[PDB]
Amino acid sequence: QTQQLHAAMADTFLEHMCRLDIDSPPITARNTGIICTIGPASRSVETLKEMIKSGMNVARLNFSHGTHEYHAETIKNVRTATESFASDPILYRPVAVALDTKGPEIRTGLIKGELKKGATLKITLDNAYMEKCDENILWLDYKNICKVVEVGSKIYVDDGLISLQVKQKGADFLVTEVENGGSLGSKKGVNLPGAAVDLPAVSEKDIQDLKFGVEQDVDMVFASFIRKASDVHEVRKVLGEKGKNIKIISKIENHEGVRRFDEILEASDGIMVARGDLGIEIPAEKVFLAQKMMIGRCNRAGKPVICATQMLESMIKKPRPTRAEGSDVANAVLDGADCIMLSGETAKGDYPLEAVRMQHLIAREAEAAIYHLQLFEELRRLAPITSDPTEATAVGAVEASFKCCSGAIIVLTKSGRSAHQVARYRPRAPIIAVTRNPQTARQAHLYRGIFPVLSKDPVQEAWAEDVDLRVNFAMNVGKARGFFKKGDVVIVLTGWRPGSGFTNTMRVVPVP
Amino acid sequence: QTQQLHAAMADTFLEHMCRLDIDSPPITARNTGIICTIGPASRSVETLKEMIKSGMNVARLNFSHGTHEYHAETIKNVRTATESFASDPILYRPVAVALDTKGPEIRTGLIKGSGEVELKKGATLKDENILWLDYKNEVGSKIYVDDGLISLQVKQTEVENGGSLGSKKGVNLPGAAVDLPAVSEKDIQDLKFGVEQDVDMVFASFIRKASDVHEVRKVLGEKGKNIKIISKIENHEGVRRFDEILEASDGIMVARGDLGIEIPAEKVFLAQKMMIGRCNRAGKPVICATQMLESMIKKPRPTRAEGSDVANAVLDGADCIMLSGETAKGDYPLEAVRMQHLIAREAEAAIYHLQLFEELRRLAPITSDPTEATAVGAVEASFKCCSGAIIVLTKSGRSAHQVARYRPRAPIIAVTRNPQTARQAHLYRGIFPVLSKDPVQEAWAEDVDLRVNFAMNVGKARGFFKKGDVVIVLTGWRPGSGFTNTMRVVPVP
Amino acid sequence: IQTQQLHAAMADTFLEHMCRLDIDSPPITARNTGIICTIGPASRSVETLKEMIKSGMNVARLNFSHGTHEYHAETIKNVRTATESFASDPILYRPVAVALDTKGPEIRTGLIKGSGTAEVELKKGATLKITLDNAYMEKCDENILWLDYKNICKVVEVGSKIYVDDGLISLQVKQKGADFLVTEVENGGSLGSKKGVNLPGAAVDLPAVSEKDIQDLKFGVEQDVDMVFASFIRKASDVHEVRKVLGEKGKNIKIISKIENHEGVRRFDEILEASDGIMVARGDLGIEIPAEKVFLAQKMMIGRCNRAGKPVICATQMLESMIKKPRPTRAEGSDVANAVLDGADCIMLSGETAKGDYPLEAVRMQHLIAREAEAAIYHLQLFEELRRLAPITSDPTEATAVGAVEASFKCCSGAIIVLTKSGRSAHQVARYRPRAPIIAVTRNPQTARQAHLYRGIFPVLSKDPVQEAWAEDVDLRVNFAMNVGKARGFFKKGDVVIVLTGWRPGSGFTNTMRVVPVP
Amino acid sequence: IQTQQLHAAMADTFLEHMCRLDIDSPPITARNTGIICTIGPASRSVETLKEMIKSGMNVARLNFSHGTHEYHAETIKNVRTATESFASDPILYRPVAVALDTKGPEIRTGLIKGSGTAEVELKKGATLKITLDNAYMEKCDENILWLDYKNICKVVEVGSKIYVDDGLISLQVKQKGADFLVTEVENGGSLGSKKGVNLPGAAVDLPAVSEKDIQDLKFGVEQDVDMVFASFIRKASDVHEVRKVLGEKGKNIKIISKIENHEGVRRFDEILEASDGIMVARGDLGIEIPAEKVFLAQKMMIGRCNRAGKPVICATQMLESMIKKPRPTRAEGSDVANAVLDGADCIMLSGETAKGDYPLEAVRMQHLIAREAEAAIYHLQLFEELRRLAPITSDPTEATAVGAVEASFKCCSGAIIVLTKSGRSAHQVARYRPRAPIIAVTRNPQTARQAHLYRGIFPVLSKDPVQEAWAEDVDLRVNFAMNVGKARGFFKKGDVVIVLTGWRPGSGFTNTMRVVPVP
Ligand SMILES: [Mg+2]
Ligand SMILES: [Mg+2]
Ligand SMILES: [Mg+2]
Ligand SMILES: [Mg+2]
Ligand SMILES: [Mg+2]
Repeated sequence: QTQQLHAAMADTFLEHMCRLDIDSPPITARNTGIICTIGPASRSVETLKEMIKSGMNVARLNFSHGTHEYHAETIKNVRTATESFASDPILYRPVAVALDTKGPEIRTGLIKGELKKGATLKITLDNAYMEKCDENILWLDYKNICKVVEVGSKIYVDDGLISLQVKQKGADFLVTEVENGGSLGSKKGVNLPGAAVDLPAVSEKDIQDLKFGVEQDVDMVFASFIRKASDVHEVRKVLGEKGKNIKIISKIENHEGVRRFDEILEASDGIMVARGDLGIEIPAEKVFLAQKMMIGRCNRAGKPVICATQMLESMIKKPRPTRAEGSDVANAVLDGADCIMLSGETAKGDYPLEAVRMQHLIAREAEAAIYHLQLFEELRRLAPITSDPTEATAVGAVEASFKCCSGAIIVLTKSGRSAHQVARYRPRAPIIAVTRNPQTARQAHLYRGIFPVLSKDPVQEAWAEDVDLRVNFAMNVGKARGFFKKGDVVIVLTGWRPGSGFTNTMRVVPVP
Repeated sequence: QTQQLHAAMADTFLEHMCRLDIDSPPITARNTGIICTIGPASRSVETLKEMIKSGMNVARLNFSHGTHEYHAETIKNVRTATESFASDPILYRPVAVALDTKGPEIRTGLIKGSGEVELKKGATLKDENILWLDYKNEVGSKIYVDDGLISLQVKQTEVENGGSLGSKKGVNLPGAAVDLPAVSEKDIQDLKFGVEQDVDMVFASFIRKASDVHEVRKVLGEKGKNIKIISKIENHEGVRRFDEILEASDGIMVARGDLGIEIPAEKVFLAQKMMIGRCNRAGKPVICATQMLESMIKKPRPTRAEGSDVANAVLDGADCIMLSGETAKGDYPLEAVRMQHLIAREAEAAIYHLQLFEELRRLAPITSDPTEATAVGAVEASFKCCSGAIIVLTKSGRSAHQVARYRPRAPIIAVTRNPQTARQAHLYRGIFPVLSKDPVQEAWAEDVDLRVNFAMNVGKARGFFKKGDVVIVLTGWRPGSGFTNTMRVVPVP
Repeated sequence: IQTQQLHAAMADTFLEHMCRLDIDSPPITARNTGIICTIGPASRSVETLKEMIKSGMNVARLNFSHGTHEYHAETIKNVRTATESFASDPILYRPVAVALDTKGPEIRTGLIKGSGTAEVELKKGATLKITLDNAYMEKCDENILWLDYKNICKVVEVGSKIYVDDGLISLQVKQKGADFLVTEVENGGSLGSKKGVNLPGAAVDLPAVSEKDIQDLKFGVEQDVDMVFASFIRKASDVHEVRKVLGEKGKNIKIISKIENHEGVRRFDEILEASDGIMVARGDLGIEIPAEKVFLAQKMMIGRCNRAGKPVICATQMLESMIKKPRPTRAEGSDVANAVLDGADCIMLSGETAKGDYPLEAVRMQHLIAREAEAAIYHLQLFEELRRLAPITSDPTEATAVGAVEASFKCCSGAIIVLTKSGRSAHQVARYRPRAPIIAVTRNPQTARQAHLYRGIFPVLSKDPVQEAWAEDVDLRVNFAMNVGKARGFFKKGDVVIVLTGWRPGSGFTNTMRVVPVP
Repeated sequence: IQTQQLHAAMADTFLEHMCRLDIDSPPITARNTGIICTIGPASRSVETLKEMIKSGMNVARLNFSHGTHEYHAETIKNVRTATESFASDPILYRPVAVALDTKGPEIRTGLIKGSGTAEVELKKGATLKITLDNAYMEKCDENILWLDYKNICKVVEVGSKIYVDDGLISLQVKQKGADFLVTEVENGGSLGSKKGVNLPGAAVDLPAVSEKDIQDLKFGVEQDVDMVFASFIRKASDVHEVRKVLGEKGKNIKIISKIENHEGVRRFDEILEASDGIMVARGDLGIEIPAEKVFLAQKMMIGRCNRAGKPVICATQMLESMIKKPRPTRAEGSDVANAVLDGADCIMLSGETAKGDYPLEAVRMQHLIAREAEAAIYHLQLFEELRRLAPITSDPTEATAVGAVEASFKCCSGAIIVLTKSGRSAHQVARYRPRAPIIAVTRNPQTARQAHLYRGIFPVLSKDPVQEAWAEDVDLRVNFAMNVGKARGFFKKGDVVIVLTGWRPGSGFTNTMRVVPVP
């Protein structure tokens, strides 16, 4: 009559559905990470504090817009708000900082320093009109556009609002017919579905933004418009040695990214289902197919996946989501998404706090509604037989956690790897990852179920006593957070020697 | 490389997900019914005609608003639009008419006799201080006003969420076992009006117990005994007593609008999947309703969440999906219908039929009913040969419904001479009803043949299959069987 | 419930299915696994053959690695005399198939003191001589053993092991002459006439089809046998050679390849693809390969035959102790039941009926065990796996067949009635392994006899004249099946059965499935 | 992938798992199924028992039907002399359990011509007089048979069937006297001394514990036996009486209930709850109930024992023909393999080792078959179903045990090493049926011997002194287990093993799993 445990015992998925119970309350622990895009509505320290309290785990900075000065101040405010809670190591929550690249974006020029259906529109590459745009002349930044489009090509403007069809293709210009009508502003996004755009994966702009991210000690990079594995390698190369620990999340936003997903996933640390641009590049009715394919393959490969964009779109103006938006968040969790994201809802909307609180509430309910019986069985069957002791330890810990309905899986980890390997098998119980590495604690939010706790206690002289100290630290946090209490059973993962790579010990212990 | 047939062969659901292919186009036939609420934006004959072309199968009239004259004119326009195609039974599409009752609604009064006060959080409400309600019959309980806009807690009330309060607004009592009658005097008038207007189904609002369903059915009387009663589950009590409600009903609507105010909004998806699962298990139609494409009221394209919501409702197992404001008052009713059509077809191909068909059979009883065995045998044959359609001759629809309960991939072309049977068939996933108007032939074998060839001609014209394809045909074995018990696997002539 | 292990049938796991098996849950009347009996001195008379048919014999096996053509002709006449003794009642008449077991590249001994039934008792440590002198081919005794492998001394050496009669007696070559061998008995035992000799690891060079086999195979065609059990099939080319000898008139004779050695197991897939069926010939197999590996080969071959939809026979030593005892051992009871649970279409008796003291009891015991084991099958998993492992088809009869089996499970039908001329339609139903018996109505006598090769097919031979109105001819044959099922106790009026028929006269057009209450 | 049927292990269906079984895929060295051998004249000497231990014997089963306690004490001493002959090498020492079979409500005949090993040949149709006159208790012959059930003339009539020696000989009462019966032997056979007598359908009211059993059981406690095989257990109260006779001094002796008649099968659930394990005693069972139903009772009982996590023994006539022949029949090879596939913890040999001509060959054959069948288990389905049928628990050892088995599958572990005092921790691992052997390290000699009751448990008895530092004591026992599988060929460097220990010295708190590469 708890955590949908009655539905958990069903021998079929259909009966599992039939047993879902609105009167079965979920656990306190929320496993799905919440990523919030920071903007004018959420930039202040005071609002950022409320965002952390409401459930924000990752702050997303969109380098689509804004100077390095602007984003540096945003990062300072995020850390000021985050460290405001540092006086309580028990209740302190690490907050990651993510850098979303601009990438190969196509943007229009400045209007004069209403498009109508059927009219003719010239697309100019001459910079003398880079700010002199009007209903008859439109300047764009893609200099080699005439080489990659034809008279049959479609051109979309302003997040798919305006549709254009090339009617005559020149060498330095394009003539199009308006398939919309509508109102065009300045520096709007342009989409070229099906076209083989030859813009660099890492532009000159992308190079300094990524180097700025390395300088500012960001935790992850959301790389826009990844089209092939070599694109990912370029991003990782730009990050270099100093950036080698930054997680690379490839954003799949167009047809080519979907077709080359397998090679992209193998080269990346994770994936974002960037449904905003994806829904303009492919038919909107096919987006759920691409979303479920990518989440499935990420679960199968054991790499984090983010579901993004328009999840609670109506809350930009309203304090409540629609029923479809509630369903979308829950189904993304049921699909298997490690993280869910808010864009305009937190960047510019009128109710950023309510949007964060809503994603937290829905995620907790959906996590309990997961059919773990089938999921764990299928994840194990699709994962290979290994000789890695940590991998065998991880699956034994998850199986043990199901057998005793443990309150938590406690994992000591330096790099996060040991905890990621547990999360890959999707236990119902939260994974309390104890680390002294602040970046590991922040990066842990990318992975479903990992509740990172940052130990700041000095290293104890006896290593066995230092390990014990950190295990007891996890117990105290879990009890204070209400994840479990004394007498409950938890599973504890440690290694046989100091350092990374040696997690091989599972203990089933009552909580002291 | 079509209809996600690669994903269909996966040995696990996880691998089935991994194999979903945006470049795998679906079949032409769309199996999920589309229910459109008719209103000012969709009331004209010409608009209703275009909605039929765009995919509308059921016209829903919401009797929470409007006079009998207004709805009678709406019904007349629907029948005028529907009957435009009656001169060609091959291309004629039956369109059902549904009556959504007002039900036990609680409504406030008029603001100081007029037709707004601004309530402030923490204030007392018991004008801005005086609130009258029409519900004539504890502390800490929650009372919500105007589609959940204002929240109040009984203190001995205190405003929990403030807002601008109008006149005669709906009131919701979450968790309360309200004792209002299931059928009000207004509901009796509307239901008898529905009987006179020959409606096909009733969407009964705020059904709270099995006895509520029986009370509705009694009002429909003798002529209405064949009208399908769909119980709308909209509050906590309906969810808790769902099982007795389902067995007493002909179908279920997940009325997520009111449900999301009566129970925490983050719990609605649990109730939806529970109800669709139990309806799938019982073989009774289930409707997913409300705010599925809400943004399309003002925009020609839906949000990413709205596309997911429609697709996941089909994957859940919903027989029908519904549009309310999107078609009743929105600016893009045709685009909303067309979008539900497109998404449903893509989602229908993405169903994991291997597990679904296996689990539906394991959860269905061993029976001695020859038609139940015939239906499951026909669905198995349809999967084995990838048939273009399952053709079913039926008078009441029962034989076709029994096929639909086992959820074949192929469309079910149900041939009937009963117009009400054809219209009501839209409640069941996959049933494409066609109304034969040819006279009954003296030789019974030729009457069956006449109707089978009618189905062949319909499928060819609709693009469901062509000559040479393989279909399954369910008929009877003799004149006056009374039961469908004959399955034939035949090439299309 | 409380019948045909229907409680165990509803279990969500195979383990719980095991836990629910109930010795007090009686099976149905219908027995689905065919019983093949080897005919010999103990079972040759018309009167005994009549009782063998009554006790459950479906196929009579004649082993042509022993006996003359005249001798076997009289046996065939006796089998058909006994079979046609029941012809005066077409409702209760049971077709009985005749099987021809080839000699193949077998090494066979001679006659003990001029008789095929005599035996001598070999004792441990004694000396035995193997001679190739054809003067001793019928003068075998405790001191002299003649065999037919002329090049035997070229492939054996001193200390080598030679086994006789399915590995029963082991002999060690002690001296190697040019045309003879003298041996020592390592384990004692009692040796009969024309027994098999096994040389494991020896490169035996005998042809797959000998000159004797050509004569025997043509004799089977002349005598209108229903199937050929081809001994020691080692490769697909062996099967093709046999099929060529069978010619055009034998094109309808089912070719069952016997897998008896290492090569047959390793090349099983190409052998199965070329054959009509398979016999797990465990007698020779259990000495040619390690005895502890035979169950692996058996379950592999039964599994692959089930997967391909071709009949598979489990054979030899199933009830071996009943050659001398009226009740079997516990291992023998388990062996028969597990062969059925493995998925074997037919089970076989060799010495138990050919020469044993209790041939009727052995047939009855296989009948009793088979019926109990068939109810104990976990049909829920089996039908599910057969369908997932079977391809999507364009054959209307294949889709009709799988739909009929699903319907049979859904309504727990008393039978699936199938009208068929060649048997194919009934075979396609049997491949999906319904619990209900498949009553195959045919006017083709060979189709009726050959149907015993397929699990669950109860053949009935209609002798009524072909009716002019084809709809009335179909009804005539369907009602004939109703009459048989009622008389046999498979169902009664009010029960539900499934009926498979065609849309037109001829073979190949089964496409109509009806779920009908029994009239 | 070409070893231990790992290709078949990966199949998505049981049908495909069967299809992939490969006679050319060799199993691992470790054999998981325990082998129980009944000791008798053929296996009583110290020298023979030493060869039996090397061939694979894990448990010596003693039936005290003849001889004084002094005679049986010498048998026990001889077993332990043979067992301790290998003690000079703790690496290769194998613990050997001793089992005691109660007489129970058994009816037993007398001595053939004064000897326990003499036999007479009964012939079909002859007359055999059954007498209760004690002057013939040791004077049995082909014409006079004495048995110990004094009330036999009260419970049979003229025409009744009387079976002797597990149904081998059948007799029909032709005349009844006050204290004698004149019977006719229906089938002939060889009649030995002190054979069991079965009276199917007779209302025998004999006690669960006879007076002979009271003396023998306390003698067994004095002789430090490890387990008791209680005959003809019919209800839970029967088990309680056995445990009461064992008393406090015997409280650690495991009681294995033998199910041998209808009531034991029908009341199985209450018997299992009161017992430490179950023996499927198919000898008496196959004559008390219809022989065609025995496989149902066997698979039901093994399934329910697997579900409960209690040992189950499959017994009797598994290799019956090997009493006289050096090679088993094909049915006997199948029976042993299918008992392992069913899920039996132990398989047993009775006459094959007690009196047969080839006791060593019988032991080696059970070892060979068991190893092959263990690789052929469909672990994917078995582990899934064992977990689904086991409840969610709060016991840390249960969660640790299932996590260790899952880890053993994930890395294809060479072994699961378990430190245990009472055996419970190792028993809890065995309940989830890992493919890898369970090396249970104990200092308790009785725990080591009793561990043979559980599938997969390879017991090793540490005799090294207890170390002051507990971490060194755990290390000593863990690496001792390494050295054994190391030397036995169970694994080599690069393989992965799973190690189960506790957090401190004590009993009941096994909660630590370590995944370590083999040094
Ligand atoms: Mg960006
Ligand atoms: Mg984008
Ligand atoms: Mg409502
Ligand atoms: Mg042979
Ligand atoms: Mg016994």
